[PDB]
Amino acid sequence: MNLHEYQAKQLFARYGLPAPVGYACTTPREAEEAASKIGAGPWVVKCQVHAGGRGKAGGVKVVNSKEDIRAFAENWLGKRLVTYQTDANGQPVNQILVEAATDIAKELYLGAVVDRSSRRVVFMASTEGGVEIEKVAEETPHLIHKVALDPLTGPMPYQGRELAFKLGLEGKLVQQFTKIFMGLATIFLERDLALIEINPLVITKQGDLICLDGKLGADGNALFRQPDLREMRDQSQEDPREAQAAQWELNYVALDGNIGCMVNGAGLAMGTMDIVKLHGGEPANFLDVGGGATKERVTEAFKIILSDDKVKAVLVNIFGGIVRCDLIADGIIGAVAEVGVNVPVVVRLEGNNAELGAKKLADSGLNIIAAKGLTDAAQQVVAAVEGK
Amino acid sequence: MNLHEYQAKQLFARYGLPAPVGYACTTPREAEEAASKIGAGPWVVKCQVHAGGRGKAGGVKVVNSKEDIRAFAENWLGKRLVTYQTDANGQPVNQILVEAATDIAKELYLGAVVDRSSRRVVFMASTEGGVEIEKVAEETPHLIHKVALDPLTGPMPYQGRELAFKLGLEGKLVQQFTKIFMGLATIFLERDLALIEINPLVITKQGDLICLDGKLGADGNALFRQPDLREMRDQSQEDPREAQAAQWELNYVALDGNIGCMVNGAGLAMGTMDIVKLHGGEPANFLDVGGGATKERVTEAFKIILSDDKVKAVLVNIFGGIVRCDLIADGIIGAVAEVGVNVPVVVRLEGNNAELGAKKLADSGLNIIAAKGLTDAAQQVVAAVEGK
Amino acid sequence: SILIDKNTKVICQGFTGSQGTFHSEQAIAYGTKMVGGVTPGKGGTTHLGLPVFNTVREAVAATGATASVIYVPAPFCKDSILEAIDAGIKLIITITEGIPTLDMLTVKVKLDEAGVRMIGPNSPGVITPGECKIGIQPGHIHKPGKVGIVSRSGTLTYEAVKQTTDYGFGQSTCVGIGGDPIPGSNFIDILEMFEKDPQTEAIVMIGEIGGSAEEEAAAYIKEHVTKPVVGYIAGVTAPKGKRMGHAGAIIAGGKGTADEKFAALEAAGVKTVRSLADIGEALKTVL
Amino acid sequence: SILIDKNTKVICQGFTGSQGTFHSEQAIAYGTKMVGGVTPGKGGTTHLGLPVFNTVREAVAATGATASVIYVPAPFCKDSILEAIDAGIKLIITITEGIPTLDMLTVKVKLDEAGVRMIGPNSPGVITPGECKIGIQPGHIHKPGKVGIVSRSGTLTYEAVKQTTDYGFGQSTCVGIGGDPIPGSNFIDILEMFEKDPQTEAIVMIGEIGGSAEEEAAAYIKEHVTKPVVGYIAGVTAPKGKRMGHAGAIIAGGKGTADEKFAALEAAGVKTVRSLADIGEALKTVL
Ligand SMILES: CC(C)(COP(=O)(O)OP(=O)(O)OC[C@H]1O[C@@H](n2cnc3c(N)ncnc32)[C@H](O)[C@@H]1OP(=O)(O)O)[C@@H](O)C(=O)NCCC(=O)NCCS
Ligand SMILES: CC(C)(COP(=O)(O)OP(=O)(O)OC[C@H]1O[C@@H](n2cnc3c(N)ncnc32)[C@H](O)[C@@H]1OP(=O)(O)O)[C@@H](O)C(=O)NCCC(=O)NCCS
Repeated sequence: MNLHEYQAKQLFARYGLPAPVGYACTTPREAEEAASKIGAGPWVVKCQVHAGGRGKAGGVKVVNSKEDIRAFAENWLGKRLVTYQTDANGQPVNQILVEAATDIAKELYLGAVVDRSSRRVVFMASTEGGVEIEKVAEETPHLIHKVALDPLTGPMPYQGRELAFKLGLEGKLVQQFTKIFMGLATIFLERDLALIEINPLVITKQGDLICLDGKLGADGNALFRQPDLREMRDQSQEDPREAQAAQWELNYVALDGNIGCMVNGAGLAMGTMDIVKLHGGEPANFLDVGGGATKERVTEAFKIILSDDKVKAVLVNIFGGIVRCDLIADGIIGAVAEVGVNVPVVVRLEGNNAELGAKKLADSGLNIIAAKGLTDAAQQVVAAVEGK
Repeated sequence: MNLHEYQAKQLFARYGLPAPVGYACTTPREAEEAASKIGAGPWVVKCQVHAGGRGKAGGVKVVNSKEDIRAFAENWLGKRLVTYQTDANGQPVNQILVEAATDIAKELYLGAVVDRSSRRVVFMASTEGGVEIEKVAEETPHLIHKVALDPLTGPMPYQGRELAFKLGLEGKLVQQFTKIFMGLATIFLERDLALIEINPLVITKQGDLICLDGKLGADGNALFRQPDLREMRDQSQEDPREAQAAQWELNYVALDGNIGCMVNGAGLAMGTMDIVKLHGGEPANFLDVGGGATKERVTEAFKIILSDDKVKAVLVNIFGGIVRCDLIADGIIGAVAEVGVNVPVVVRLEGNNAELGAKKLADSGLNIIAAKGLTDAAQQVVAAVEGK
Repeated sequence: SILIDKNTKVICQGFTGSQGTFHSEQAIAYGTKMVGGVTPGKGGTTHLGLPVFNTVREAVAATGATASVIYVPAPFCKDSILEAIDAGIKLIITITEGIPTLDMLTVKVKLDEAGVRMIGPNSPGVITPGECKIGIQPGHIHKPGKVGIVSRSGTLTYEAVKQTTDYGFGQSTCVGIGGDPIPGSNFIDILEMFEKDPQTEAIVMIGEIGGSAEEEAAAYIKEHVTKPVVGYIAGVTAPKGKRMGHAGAIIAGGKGTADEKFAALEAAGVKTVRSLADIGEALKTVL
Repeated sequence: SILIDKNTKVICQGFTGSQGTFHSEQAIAYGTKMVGGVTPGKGGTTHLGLPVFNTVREAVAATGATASVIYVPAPFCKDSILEAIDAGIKLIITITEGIPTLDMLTVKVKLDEAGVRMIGPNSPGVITPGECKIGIQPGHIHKPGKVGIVSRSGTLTYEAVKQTTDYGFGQSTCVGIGGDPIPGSNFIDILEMFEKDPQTEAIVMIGEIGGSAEEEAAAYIKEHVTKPVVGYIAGVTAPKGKRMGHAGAIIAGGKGTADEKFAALEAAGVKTVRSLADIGEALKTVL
């Protein structure tokens, strides 16, 4: 799960890492009042949304008057910010971070992720701050420096120094950088982060390192032991259907298309989406039933998939699971009736009572086709959205 | 460095481990007043000295009246407690720990040390609590259970459970034991301990685990990063000469004999002591000069070695070092004069200007013999204490 | 076959729990030599007619089991896995989903240093049709055969199982390496076992988006795998930077797309199939 | 000879510090191929005519050094040692005294897994007389020869050096494994190197109280060392449970006395000598 920039900075402060003086404000009045608590302008006002690219979307401004701060908060609070990293619906802005302006001398990049190839937390740094780090990796790989945290020893100062010297830092900036590495590495491990990105990690004109931005991602699998992080979840930043699906033990991810997909299995779900795509279809979503495709659960699945108006058909692909194919069919039938599923539904059942479940579907009289195999199921859902 | 039992228990409490309700008191008045803060007697009153065997020496009593607590504090405060683990001079009692009586159902042992053979922090537990753990290892090894902390993973609950089940604990005692293991293991690693011993780790009649005693030893090499532990050092518990020696970069350990030994090198010091012993002598001390045998340092060495009235001769064995043999001789000479060394001194110098240093010693006229080799040096110091 | 066979003695950690019970019943019905289970606190009892132990070491001393299947909730897995490694278990099949990536990061290092093989986590398990079933896969769709299957996905594996059983090829051993970002074993590890296994004549490798295990497996196959390999990668239509169900099904930093994996496999000579429904056909081709 | 020789290229960590400077001057005068040093913050300067680097990796890339001698204060050693291991250094000679036992516990595990050899800490160093000197030992008392010396003590080693030089045997290589409880290398590791070294004809093993490395070395010698070994253990008169200078010179739990070590060595066929002054005589005997 993602954290807001202001929350990332609070965490940094809690670990003695440096970030600008700032306040997260929920009302224009709070935002304007923060100006004086911060001091002499100008002030940086930033919409707090999980997505990046806020700057290019107008969500980050340097203003010099309390009236400008207020105008900005008024403009954004309760409005959705669309950036190149959100869908066209954007993310709601419920907090404006008002912080002190920072005199930037140089912009660096410092970040960390779990590198799956080397199976290590890898920190990476670059003199190329203020740029999409991927861009820099593409073009100037030789400018990206990395160190892998050794699980046996924990992060070591020499690794922080190594990056600091590759970045050509010198003097107090080396110790400051080392300190930042050790703290971010420590936070990474103690808080079970999946990702850290300080872009930019700034060298100020006054000669100090400061985290100008912060993007933290927590390992959701570890939230059971990160109570602080757990409370920081901002559900407004994501499609609310995902959390709805999750509390129903469904993994849902909204896509662009019009063919809803309800499948048990993440791999099967993606493969089903791909096969629908392969047969001229446009998957509207990823929905992995995982949990026992019970009647209640399948019903929720339909409710969630159908909350998207673009959905013109629903392909249900169930291979195995804990429920027998005929019980799954009874639930798909109950779901279609009780949800008032007004779209055609194509079902591919495999496992015990597969044909009997198919028969039950065919005999319900509801617009539910029991397909014969996967290719067939794909062609039929594809054909079922023709014209719609 | 060793901690007092009360300090060990404070640390345990700080880590959520269980210890009796108790107070460390420096005056009989405090000790008597602790009774009421603790509650209903009877109360356990324990002299706080680093050495064990306090029980058999009379330093641990279960009393049932405030007047008894006071009488006990009055008897011990400022008095030295001699146990089978101290020298005949004992250790000063400056604190009396007054704690609640504990209803003991069973006594167990839980402890940990750095095992040098397996190069791991090894925790060990036994149903044989209340006994010298060495005794149990000798006789009933099959009753001693061990687990080695994995440096890669840190202590794991299964290890705590493993010991708990080998101890035949069951039910809530298993979780409690596991919790105690995890906490003690954590303290061991975080505080850089060299040793933990809970003897006895008690199962109370009420069915709970409680640390009735606690013996913690800190790795002195790690005190630079254990500020809390550093402050807990009680210098009164050790021969004050050791700390004196240490601040002068000398490692001193008082022994029984009468031939003082001043050597540069721990190995050479022990070997020198052994050779003196081998030639009929009785080493009075271990004193490793280590630090540059300067005049000032050698002087301190003499002051420290000679503070023991039993010393009838001092063997100085210097092999190498940073100071030239003649400068060492000048310092031994200055030391002997300025300290008013009234005993014979035998010196064995090896290295640059060895013979010139010897000549300088022979020409000083002070009672300082420059020996020719080590065997000779030993025989001569041995011979120099004959009759004295 | 690889990893397990008719002689593999298996203990189950989390044996008395719902899934541990249910799936052990299935393994037991299949003929898997389950010899016992471990549930701290229930040692000395019997469950499914087998002894339950308080620790894996007691279980191993008592039964000689060399493999452990784990059905322990995520919060306790690292502990369970390290306990198994410590007790001498040589093969750990971890079914559990939700294990913190950092826990697996440490476990993977331990596994590799202790020389212990782990399949999973977040895995459907391992099955050598006709001989040994450890895991949650439905055993009736399998057929003792010659196709070795490795996959980051349970359900997709079943599809490949159905197909290879329907074309009569059958399966030598099916290995679900799981959908986590840091699995105990990767494609390369399993591919190497299939190459060295006489009974396996062809390999179906099933991957998906995220990480680079498939791309590395490709490079590995080109140079060290001589048997024919049919590949299928799910997620061509998955968005980037979004978890698609499996913790490991996420395209991080724009790297690890399905197309890149197909491409890397194709370039290594792997017979890739764009539709998961054509795995059997492609095997027929290369067989 | 073992460990080092005329061709060993050495860098010094803590190169610009007092001891690093002083002892590098000595190594340099002895002919040791010191090729550089590492002091974070002083990279790009020259000291003792050699390049100083900010990191060990820069130093290794620049000089090709395979050995590093460490003169870094105890608080930073673990970091220095892990940095050297990470930079590819294959031989680390750590002089530093005072390194927390727990730091060495972790370092020792890292050393063993990375296949990096470390002598020390709390060591006088290593010297192959006539070829290479790394450490603080006085080089003029040594003589290119046939006796390999391993010791937990610097000064005692010098005594053995004097004796073996005086009897004309000379030394192949002297290795101070150091006086810490968890050294990077123990007696067994060095003994094995001496047994396999043609130039070493006899071995002087010098131990002291504490731990059980000597007792294990005894068992090892009996079974795997064919060359003659002369042993000396200091501390017969040391009290129990008291640190005698070296952090590792402490008899813990009444185990590890000098007598037990003498006894264990004697029982393995090692020629033990009760007086440290008779090491040369005992070598003469077995030579
Ligand atoms: C592991 C998983 C199956 C557990 O679910 P579950 O059986 O309902 O959990 P339960 O609580 O009923 O049982 C777990 C048992 O583990 C036990 N347990 C806990 N810690 C343990 C340990 N260290 N060692 C052994 N057993 C342990 C518990 O005692 C419990 O048994 P009990 O009920 O007898 O006390 C579930 O958490 C999961 O990960 N599911 C996803 C599986 C998957 O989707 N795989 C991918 C292929 S598509
Ligand atoms: C290591 C030891 C010799 C250091 O003493 P020292 O040289 O006086 O210490 P100094 O502070 O002068 O020098 C240490 C240098 O290490 C450097 N240093 C610190 N951390 C470092 C690191 N990670 N990498 C490299 N160098 C580092 C410092 O920069 C300093 O050099 P500088 O003065 O140029 O800044 C001392 O702490 C010691 O352990 N002595 C006992 C040796 C012994 O008795 N051995 C046993 C055989 S009997």
